[PDB]
Amino acid sequence: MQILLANPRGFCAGVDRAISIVENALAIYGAPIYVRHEVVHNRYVVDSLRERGAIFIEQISEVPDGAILIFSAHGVSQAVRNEAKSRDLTVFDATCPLVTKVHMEVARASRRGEESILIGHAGHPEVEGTMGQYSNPEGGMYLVESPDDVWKLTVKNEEKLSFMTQTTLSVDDTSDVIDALRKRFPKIVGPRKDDICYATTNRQEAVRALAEQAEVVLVVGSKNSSNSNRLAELAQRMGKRAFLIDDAKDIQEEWVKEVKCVGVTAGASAPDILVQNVVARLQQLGGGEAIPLEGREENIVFEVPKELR
Ligand SMILES: C=C(C)CCOP(=O)(O)OP(=O)(O)O
Ligand code: SF4
Repeated sequence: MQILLANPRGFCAGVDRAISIVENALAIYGAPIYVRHEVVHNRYVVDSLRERGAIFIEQISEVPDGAILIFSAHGVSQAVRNEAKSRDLTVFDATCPLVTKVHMEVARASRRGEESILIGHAGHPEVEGTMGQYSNPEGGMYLVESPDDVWKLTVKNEEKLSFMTQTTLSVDDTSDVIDALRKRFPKIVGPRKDDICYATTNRQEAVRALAEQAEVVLVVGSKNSSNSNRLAELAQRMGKRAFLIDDAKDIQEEWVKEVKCVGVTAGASAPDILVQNVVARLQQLGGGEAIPLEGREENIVFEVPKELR
């Protein structure tokens, strides 16, 4: 059995920065350090941080007075940011710069009383934080997930309309939704394409190339990781068996029995050590040396705030 490794895969610049923010805060101020929601959607990463002294909570209420709080990489609504500022809490924002960029555009549209439409998945923290940057009752902030949602959306003034998107969506599906928005609201304005980040675009492109070579694709990443799910979904749509797994232990023999070529990739929040262990498991299951595919070079790095260096 041949083992192929997608490239790029794993940690993106935003994730690496968010994790370093928590680690450095812990090294500078010692434990405990409170973090609102998982800093990134990866069970292993979160566990490792708890070991170092981090405490993940869901609501600011859970955070004691005088404690250090860190916002997750997915970002937060203005309400949350205010709720933390109205408290005696020291805050460090690990929101990825690429998410913040979308945040700004929303707040901007909100100040100009112009309605905005976000393409994203309801309930995801990034969606909650981005929708949460709009607060002008004279305009509006609407969420759409598919062309169908677009087909039934009604706006106050489509003459002044703009759209934004979640950073981890399916490049293909988003394209379909944007096409619908333009046919519905011909005057709508937005980015040249979308707000899907380079890491998301690159990992989908890479898993596509992997899928055309492997019969089975294993995607390392947690169930709640939006970008990771998009990778498995893409593989599955190409007709290949694809599984989203947190670690080597989830691998079931039947998935790779008599399989000549298995591909492995990882979401933007999955550490390389998890991929290494998956490769080791595949090797005892008959796999040979893992062969890395040729791929897009990524060179962007996001530094932690100077205050935490
Ligand atoms: C911080 C963002 C947006 C993405 C990176 O990883 P994640 O796995 O942590 O979270 P999602 O893809 O679910 O957004
Ligand atoms: S996946 Fe994209 S937007 Fe989300 S943390 Fe990584 S680089 Fe930032």
